[PDB]
Amino acid sequence: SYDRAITVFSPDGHLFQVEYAQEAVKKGSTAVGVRGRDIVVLGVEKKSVAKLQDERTVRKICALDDNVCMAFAGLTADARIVINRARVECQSHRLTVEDPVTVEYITRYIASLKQRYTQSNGRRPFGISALIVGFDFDGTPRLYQTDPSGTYHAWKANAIGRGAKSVREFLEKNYTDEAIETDDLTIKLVIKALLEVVQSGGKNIELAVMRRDQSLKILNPEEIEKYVAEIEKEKEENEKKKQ
Amino acid sequence: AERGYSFSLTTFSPSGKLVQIEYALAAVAGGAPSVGIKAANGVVLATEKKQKSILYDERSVHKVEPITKHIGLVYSGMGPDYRVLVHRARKLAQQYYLVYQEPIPTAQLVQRVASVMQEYTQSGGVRPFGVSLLICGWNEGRPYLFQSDPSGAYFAWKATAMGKNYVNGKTFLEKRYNEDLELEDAIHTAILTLKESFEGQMTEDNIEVGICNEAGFRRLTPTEVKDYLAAIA
Amino acid sequence: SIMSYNGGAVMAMKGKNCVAIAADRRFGIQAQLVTTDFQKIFPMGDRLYIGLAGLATDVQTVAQRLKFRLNLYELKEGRQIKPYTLMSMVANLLYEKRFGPYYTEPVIAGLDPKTFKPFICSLDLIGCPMVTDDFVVSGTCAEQMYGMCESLWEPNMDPDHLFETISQAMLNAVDRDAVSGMGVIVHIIEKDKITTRTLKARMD
Amino acid sequence: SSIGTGYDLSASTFSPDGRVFQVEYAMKAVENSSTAIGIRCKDGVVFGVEKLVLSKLYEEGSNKRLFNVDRHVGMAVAGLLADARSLADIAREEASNFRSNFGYNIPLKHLADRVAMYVHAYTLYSAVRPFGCSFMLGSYSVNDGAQLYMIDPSGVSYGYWGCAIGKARQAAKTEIEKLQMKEMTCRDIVKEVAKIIYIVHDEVKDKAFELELSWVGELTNGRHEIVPKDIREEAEKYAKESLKE
Amino acid sequence: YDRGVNTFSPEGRLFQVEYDIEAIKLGSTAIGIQTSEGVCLAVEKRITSPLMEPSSIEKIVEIDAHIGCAMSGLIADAKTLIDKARVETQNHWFTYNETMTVESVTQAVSNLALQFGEEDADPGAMSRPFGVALLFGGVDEKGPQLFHMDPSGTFVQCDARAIGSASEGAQSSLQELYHKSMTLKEAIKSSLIILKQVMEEKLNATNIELATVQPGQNFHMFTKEELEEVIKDI
Amino acid sequence: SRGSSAGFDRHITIFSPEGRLYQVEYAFKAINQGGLTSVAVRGKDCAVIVTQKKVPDKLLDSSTVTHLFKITENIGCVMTGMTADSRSQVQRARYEAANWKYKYGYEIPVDMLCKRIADISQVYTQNAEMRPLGCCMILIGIDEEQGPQVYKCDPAGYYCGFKATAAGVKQTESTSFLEKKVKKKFDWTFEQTVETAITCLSTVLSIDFKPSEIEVGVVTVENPKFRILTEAEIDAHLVALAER
Amino acid sequence: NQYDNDVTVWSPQGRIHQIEYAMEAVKQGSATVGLKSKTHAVLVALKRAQSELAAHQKKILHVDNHIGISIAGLTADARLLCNFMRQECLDSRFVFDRPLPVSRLVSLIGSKTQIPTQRYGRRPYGVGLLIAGYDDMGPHIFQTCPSANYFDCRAMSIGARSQSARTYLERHMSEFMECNLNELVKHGLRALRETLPAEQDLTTKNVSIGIVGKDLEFTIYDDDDVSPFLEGLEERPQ
Amino acid sequence: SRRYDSRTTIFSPEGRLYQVEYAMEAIGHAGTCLGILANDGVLLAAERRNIHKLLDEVFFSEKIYKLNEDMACSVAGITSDANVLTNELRLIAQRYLLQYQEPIPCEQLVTALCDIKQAYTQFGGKRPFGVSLLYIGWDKHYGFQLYQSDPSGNYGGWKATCIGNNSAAAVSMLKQDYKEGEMTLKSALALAIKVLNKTMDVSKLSAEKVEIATLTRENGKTVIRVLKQKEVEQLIKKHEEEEAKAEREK
Ligand SMILES: [Mg+2]
Ligand SMILES: [Mg+2]
Ligand SMILES: [Mg+2]
Ligand SMILES: [Mg+2]
Ligand SMILES: [Mg+2]
Ligand SMILES: [Mg+2]
Ligand SMILES: [Mg+2]
Ligand SMILES: [Mg+2]
Ligand SMILES: [Mg+2]
Ligand SMILES: [Mg+2]
Repeated sequence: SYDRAITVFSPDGHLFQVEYAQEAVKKGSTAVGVRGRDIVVLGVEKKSVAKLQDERTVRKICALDDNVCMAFAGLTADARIVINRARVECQSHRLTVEDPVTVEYITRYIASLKQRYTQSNGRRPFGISALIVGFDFDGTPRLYQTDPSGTYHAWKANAIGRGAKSVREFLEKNYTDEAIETDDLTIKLVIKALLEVVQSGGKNIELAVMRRDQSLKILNPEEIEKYVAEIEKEKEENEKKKQ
Repeated sequence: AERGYSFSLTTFSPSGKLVQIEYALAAVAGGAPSVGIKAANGVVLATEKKQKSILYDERSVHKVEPITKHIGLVYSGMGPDYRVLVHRARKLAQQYYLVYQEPIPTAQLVQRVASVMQEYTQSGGVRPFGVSLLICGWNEGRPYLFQSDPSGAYFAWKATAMGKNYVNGKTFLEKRYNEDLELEDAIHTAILTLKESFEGQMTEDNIEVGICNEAGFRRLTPTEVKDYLAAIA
Repeated sequence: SIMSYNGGAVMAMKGKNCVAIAADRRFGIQAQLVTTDFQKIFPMGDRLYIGLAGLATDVQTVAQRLKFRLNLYELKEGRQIKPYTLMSMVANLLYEKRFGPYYTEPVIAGLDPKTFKPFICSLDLIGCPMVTDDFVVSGTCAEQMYGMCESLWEPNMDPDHLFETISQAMLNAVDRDAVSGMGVIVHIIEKDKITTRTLKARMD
Repeated sequence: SSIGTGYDLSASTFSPDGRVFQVEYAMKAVENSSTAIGIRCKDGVVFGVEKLVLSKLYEEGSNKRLFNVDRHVGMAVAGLLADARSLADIAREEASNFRSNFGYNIPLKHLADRVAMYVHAYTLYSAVRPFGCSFMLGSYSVNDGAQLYMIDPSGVSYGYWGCAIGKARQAAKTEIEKLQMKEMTCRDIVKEVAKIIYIVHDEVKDKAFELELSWVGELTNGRHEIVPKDIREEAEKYAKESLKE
Repeated sequence: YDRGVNTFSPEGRLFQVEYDIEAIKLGSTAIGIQTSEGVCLAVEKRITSPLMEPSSIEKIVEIDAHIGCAMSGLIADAKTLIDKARVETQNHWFTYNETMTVESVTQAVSNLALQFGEEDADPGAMSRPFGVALLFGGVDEKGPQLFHMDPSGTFVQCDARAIGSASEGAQSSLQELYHKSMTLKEAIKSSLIILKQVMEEKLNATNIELATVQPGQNFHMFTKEELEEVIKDI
Repeated sequence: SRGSSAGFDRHITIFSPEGRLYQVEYAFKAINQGGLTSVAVRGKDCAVIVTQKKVPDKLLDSSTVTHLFKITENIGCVMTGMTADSRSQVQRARYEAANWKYKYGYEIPVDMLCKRIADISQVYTQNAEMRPLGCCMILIGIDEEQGPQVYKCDPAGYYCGFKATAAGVKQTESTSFLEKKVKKKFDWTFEQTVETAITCLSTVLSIDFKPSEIEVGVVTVENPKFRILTEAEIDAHLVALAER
Repeated sequence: NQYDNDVTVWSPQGRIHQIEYAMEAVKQGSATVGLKSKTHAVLVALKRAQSELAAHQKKILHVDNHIGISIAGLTADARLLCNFMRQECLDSRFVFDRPLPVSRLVSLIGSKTQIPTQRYGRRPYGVGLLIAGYDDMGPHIFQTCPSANYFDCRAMSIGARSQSARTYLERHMSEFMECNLNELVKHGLRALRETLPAEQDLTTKNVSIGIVGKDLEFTIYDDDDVSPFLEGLEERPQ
Repeated sequence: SRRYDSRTTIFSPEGRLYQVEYAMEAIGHAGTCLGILANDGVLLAAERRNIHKLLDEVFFSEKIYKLNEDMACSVAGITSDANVLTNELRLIAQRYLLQYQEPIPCEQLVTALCDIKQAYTQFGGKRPFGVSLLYIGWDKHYGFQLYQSDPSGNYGGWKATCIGNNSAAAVSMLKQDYKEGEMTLKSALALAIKVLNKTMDVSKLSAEKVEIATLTRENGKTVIRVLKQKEVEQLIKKHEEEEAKAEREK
C-alpha cells in the first residue's frame, strides 16, 4: 500500500493540497442555496447546456436520503464518491440507530470524511464543496456547506464555485425576512442570484427544491422560463418603468 | 529487511506519451531480429541466435520455446525478461487446461500474457518488460500468429518481423512473400527474410527455428536446419 | 439426508442426432409440496441444457453462478461453449467447494455447437463427471430411473421415439418416488429445433 | 575520484563505476573509530580495545566494546556503538536459536556466516542503511580449536590469525606480524595485545584511554571471560614499560 | 526541497511540528482564565459573513460535564482531537466509575502528539500533525484547572492563557490583570475586555463564545442574553 | 540515443532513452572491483574451475579465503565480484538446490540451478527497490547423460552453458585465449583441461604463479563429487607445465 | 544538503546528520543533573515556564519503585520512552516478581531507540535521559541519547549550559560516594546552579529533585517540598 | 524512495490533476471514435488504426467490445489499458446479473467502472488508465443510451459525441447537423460516414479505415452487430454519390 504523506504543512503553516483542492472547487459551476421557512432552494449555475448532452446524466443536484439532499461544486468524479458515501451512511444510521438521519449529522459526516482525506497517507483531498439542504424533521429547515478543508457551517444562503464570491456579495444584499417571505419568492432569490452571474440563456440553469415534508422536486425547464419571465419582466417594472 | 515501491514507474508525459514503454520498445528494436509467417497450414518462427565466441554452447539455451503441446514462442529484446514471460505463459497455459480440459486457444493465451505485460506498466516499483513476443498456434483448424509488445497490446499477423532491421524485414515480406504459401515454402521465405540483415555466415547454429502446424508445435533440429540453409531442403 | 430434502429427479438421454432431458416439477420441503412449476433445467446456450437435481438452494445457486462463468467465457473466447467444456466448467465450480460442497448432482445434455455430436453426462456434488452414450440420472429415484432406462433405451432413436422413451422412463420412475413428481417436463434438442412439452402426469 | 552525484545516497544504487558509496561511507564511520585488535593464540583468541575516555564522569566499563555473544564466543567492535550492540543482539539470538534447533553450541564459522548475511542484507536497499561497524568473533573449543573471524559493513567475513579494525587498522597489523601467535599461548598474548595498543594509540590527538581485554581459550575452559584485573595490570605495566624504549 | 515528515532541522526540531505551530497563529484568538471559584473560556468566532449562522461556529465545546475546551487554528483538525477526548473521558468512567481529572484528559489527547509518519505505518495513520492549540478548562478533585496544549504534544497548566493570532498581545494583558485571588466574575470581564481589544471587529454578543465551569455548576455555555449582561459593562 | 539519459535511468533499474539499464551495467563493473579473474573449462570427461587466490596478508587463515563453493556434492561453483553478494548468492543456490531434491526426488541439474539463480537476479533488474548483485556465478558438475556441464549466470539475468569461459578483470582476455585453443583443441582430457585452464589464467595475468596463488575446483565423470585440489597437487600441475 | 534529511543516509564522513540534529534537541532542553553516592541515586533538574502565568514543565518522572528519570528534548518522545520503560518494568514484576535490573532496562532503551535510526522514513527519538535507579548492584545513574548510545555514569548532566554542571561534578566526584543524602543532593543543586545566568539562581518554583536509594523508593519533590534541600545552600557562587 | 515517486495522484497549484490531463493528450491522438443516438437504434464508428497489409486480424472488431448482452462499447487510447477496463466492465455486468437476475442498468455499469478510474486518481500512487470510452446499449429504463467516460473517472450520456483525433471538429459538426429528437439508425449512419470522412486524414474514407457497429431492439432480444465489408461501402458511396449531387444545387 502507498503510504506517502500527500497533504503536509508548509513553512508558514499552510496545507497546499487543501488550498489546491479549494482551487478546483473555484473552477466549478457556481451553485447557490437559500434557506426559507417552507421550502429551501438550490440552483446549479454554468450548466454548459451543450444540448448534444443529456440533462439527467449530469445534474449537479442530488438527494442523499428522504429528508436530505445536496449540491456541489468542483471535481465531478470526486463528488460522485462523496455523494454515494453519504447515501450509504444514511441507510446505515438507520440500522445502528432506528431513527433517521439528521440535518447536521450527515453534514458532519461528510466534513469528517473530507478532513480525514487531508491527513491520511496515500490520499489526495476531495476537490469539492457542498451545499447540503434539508428540514430538521420535527424542527426548522436547515442549510449547511462544506469545503475540502473538512470545515462546515450553517448558512442562511450561500454560493460556491465559479464567481461564488460575486453571487455571495450579491446574496448578502438581497436576503431579508421580506425578500422571499413565501415559497414563491424564496425560489426567486436563488433564480436572481444565479442569473446575477449566470450566462445568458436560462438554459444554463437547473434549479430545484424540497418541501418541509414532501419529496424532492427537480423543476422542469418550463416552470423555469415562467419564473424566468415573472422576473425577466419584473426586471423591467422597476428597471424599464423607473429608469 | 525490504519494503517496496508502491508508486508506478511509468507515467504519462505532457506529450501524452508513456516514456518507459517507448524506451522499452527501443530495447526491442535493438534486439536480434525475429520473423513469423502464417502459412495458412502452419506457422513458422525464426530468429538470429547470434552467440559471441564459439565458447558458447548454443544448445544449453533456446529462444524458440514451447508453451503448450500446440503453442510456441520467440522474442526480440531482453533475454531475461523473455524467460520470465515464458514461465508465466506456460503457467497460464496450465491454469486454463486444468479448468477447461481443452488446450488453451492461442488467442486466449496471448490475451492472458498481454495482460501481464500491461500489468508491468502500471504496478508500482517496476519497469515494463523490454521484450516483444511472437506467439504461434494451431487452435481449431486455423493457424495463428500474434505479437504483443511492452505496452501489453497485441496484434495478429499474417507475417512480420521485430528487432534490428524489422523495418526492412517487414517491407521485404510486405512483398517478398504472400498467403497460400505451403509449409516448407513459408520456412524458406522466413530464413531468407532473416538473412536480409543477418550479418555474417548464417549457419545452422547462428539460427533457430520452430514450426507450428495443425499437428503440434516443435523446434527444428540442427539437421533440418543445416538443410533448409543450403537454399532449399 | 440432505439430498432428498426437496426431492426431485432429472434425466438425460442420447438419440441419433438429437438429445433429450427431462425433470419433475415438484418443489417441496420434506412431505409438503410448495410449488408445481419449479424449474430444474436451465438453458446454457442453444442446443445445450443443464439439469440440476438435489437441494433447491444450490440448484438455483449452482445454476446462477455457472451462468456467470458461462457468459464471460463466451465474451472472452469468441465462441459458444462446447458441451465437453461446459462439463469441465461445472466440474471445476463444484470441486472448488470440495470440503463444503453444493448439494446437487448435475446432468448435461446437448449437441456440439459446430457438429452433430449428441452429448450427455452427469456429475458428483463435488464435480466428478460421467459421460455415457445412453442415459444419465440424478435425484431421489436414481434406482427407479435406472430400472426404466435399462429396459426402454434403444441405440438409435429419432426425436419422436426418444421423446416417447424418456417420457415413459420419467413418469413411471417418478411414480414410485414419493417426493418426485407433480408433473414432468421434457426437452428434445435437434440441430434445427427445440421441442418443449410438459407431460401429463399424476399430481400426488 | 570524487564520485557522488546522487550515486551515493542509496545502498540500492551502483555508482557509474560499480561501487556502493553508502557502504563505503559506513566503513569510514569505522575508520574513524578507536582501534580494536584480535589475535589467535595457540590455545584461544585474545581481544584488546583502545576504549577512549569520553569523559572522566563515565564509569570504567561504560561503553564496553567487547561482549559475550554466546558463552564460548566473544565479540570485539569498532564504529557506531549502537549499531554494534544490535549486531551483538542478533549474534546472540542467532547462537541461541541454533542451540534450540540443532542442539549444540554454534560453530564460530557458522555464527559468523549467519550474522554476516544479516549485515549484508542491509546493503541492498534504499529502505535501510548499512551498519556503520566492524567486529571480530573469537572462540575456543577442543574439537574446533581457536578461531578468529572479522565481518565488516559490506557483509564480508573471513578467518584470521590476527586482525585490527579502527583508527589504526594498518599500524596495528605491522605490529601483529612481529608476533608468531601460531606458537604463542594466550596467557602471554595479553601482554602483546596491550603492547600493540599503546604503540598504535596516539598520545597526542586522542586524550586519555582505557584498555579492554577479552579472554577465551584453554585457559578459560572454553568460556569467553573478561581478562582478570591481575593479568590486565601486568599487561598494562609491560605495555607502558616497553613503551619507554 | 522535499523531505520526510519526520525530519529534524539542524536546530533539533521537527519541521512539521514547527510549521503547524505557525498555522495556529492564523486561527482566531481564545482566552482561558482559572479562578478558585471556577474557570472560563472565551473565543472570537471571527464571522466572515452575515449569511453565515453565527451559531454554527463552535470554538468552545463540552468534553464532559466537568470539562470544557476551546480551540484555535485549523478547526477541521480539532474535530478529531475533541472526539478522542470525549471518548476517553467515557472509557475512564466506564472502567473506573469516577470522572477523569482535567490533567489526565489533556494528557490523553497529548499522546496523539507526534503520532504521524509515512513508512512503517498503518493505513489509518496520520500523515501530519494537527494544526491546533487547545485549552482544557474544568474542575476536579484538585479544584478548577486550565491546561494548554499545542501541536508539539507539550501541555501545561496556566492561571490564564491565550491562543490564536492575538495571543502575544492578549497574554500581555492577561499578565497585567491576573490576580491569584481574583474571581470568576472579574475573570470573565477581563477576558472580554482583552478579547474586545485584539479583535479586528467590534465585540458583539453574536461574535464571541463564553463558557464557565465552577466547583458547583457543570460546564455552561453562556447564552446570547448572558453575554449582553456581561458586555453591558464594556 | 548514443549514451543519452533521462530521469533516474542511472539510479534505478528503469529504461534509458536507448533502452538500456545502466544499473545493470554499473553492476558488471562492480564485478571487476574485486580485481580477480576466474576461468572454467569443460573437458570431455570433466569440468574445471580455476581462480586467483590473492592473499596479500599473512594474518588471514588462508584456509578461510576462497571463491570456490560446494553447492551440492555433485555441484561446485566459483564466484567472481563483490564478496558478500557472492556468499549470499551461494547460499541461495544451496537453498534452491536442497529444496529441489526434497520437492522433486532428484539432484538439481547444473542446467536448472543456473537458470534458477538467473531468474532470481532478473527481478532485481526489473524492480527498483533493490540493486542487482555485483557478482558472477559459474557452476559445474556432471549431468545424467549430458556428461560435464559448465554454466555461468549474469547480474543481469542471462545464463548459459559453455565449452569454457571466464569472469573478472581479464574475462575478455581470457575468452580470446580459450576460444583460440578450443579450435586447436587436442584431446580434451582431464590433464589438458586442467592444464589449459591454469595457463589461460597465468598468461592473461602473466604470472607463473606458485601453488598458493590459485585455487582449483574440479568435478569428474568418474568422481562426480566436487573436489577442491590441495595446494600440494596443484603444484603437481604447475611443475608439469614447466617441463617444456 | 543531500545528506541531511534521512537517517538512512551516511555522509561521506561516516556521520548521520539526522542523528546529530536530534542530539541538538537535548541541548535545547533545560539542564538536568544526576549523581549517586554509594547508597543513593539523585536526579536534579531545572524547570522552565513558557510565560509567567504558566506552570513549570515536568522534568522528572517515576518509572518504577526503584527507577525514575529526568528528561531533556521533545516532551512527546519522553512520554513514549517513559511508557516503554514503565511497561518493561511491569512485565518484569509480572513474570519474575522482582524489579527489572536497571542496567538491563537501559539495554532495552538502547535496542529500542536504535531501530528507527537505521530504517527509511523513521526518525531518531529526540530526547536525552538521565536515569536514576537502585538494584542489587546499588545506585546507578545512566544517560541515553538520541543515538541509541547510552552511558553508565558516576555523575552527569545534559541540557542547555550543562557543560558548567559537568565541570562542577568532575571536580567533586571523589566526594560523592561517601556523601550522605542531603550533601549529595546539594552537590546536585550546586552543579545545576552552574548552568544559570549569574543574575539568578535556584527557586523552589524552578527546581525538581528525584531520589532513590537503599533506604528509599524513587520519590519526587517539587515545590514547598524542595525547600528542605534549598536551605543550607551557600549563596556562594563558584 | 520519496525521491523517485512522481506523485501521480496529487493536486497542482491550479487545482488540477496533471496525470489525468496527460492521459487525455494520449487520447486525442488515438483512432477517432464516436456514437450517435437514434430512436430505433444507437451506433459506434471508429478509426480502425490497425490498418496495414500484413495483419491477419481475427476479431469481430478491433475497437468494438461486447460487454452486457444489451451493451457494447469502444475505446480511444492505450489498447492494453482498455482491455483491462473492459474485462472489468464485463465482470461488473455479471456480478449485477448474478445478484439481481436482470441485466444491469446501462448508466450503472458506467458509474461502476468510473468509480474505479476515479480511485486511481485519488490514491495509490499509480498512473491513471489512458482511456476514454463510448458506451451504447439498451435497458428497460432509458432504452437506447450512449455514454462517454474519461480517465478522470468522469462520464456523461450523449445523444451524440466523439472521442479521439479531432474530437473537436467532429463535435461541432454533429452539434449542428444532428436531428435532436428525429433520428433514425439510417439518418444516424448518415452523419457517421459524413463526419468520419471529415475528421480522418483519409481521402475517399476506405472501408477498412473504419469499423462500424450498431445496437438495436428486435422482438425482445437486443441485437449487436458490426457491418460487413460490403455493408460498409454502401454508406461510403452513398455519402459521396450524393455529395456531387449536393453541389448541383449551389
Ligand atoms: Mg453529456
Ligand atoms: Mg457561500
Ligand atoms: Mg531476438
Ligand atoms: Mg437451444
Ligand atoms: Mg410422487
Ligand atoms: Mg402426494
Ligand atoms: Mg555487500
Ligand atoms: Mg607486540
Ligand atoms: Mg581471550
Ligand atoms: Mg533497481
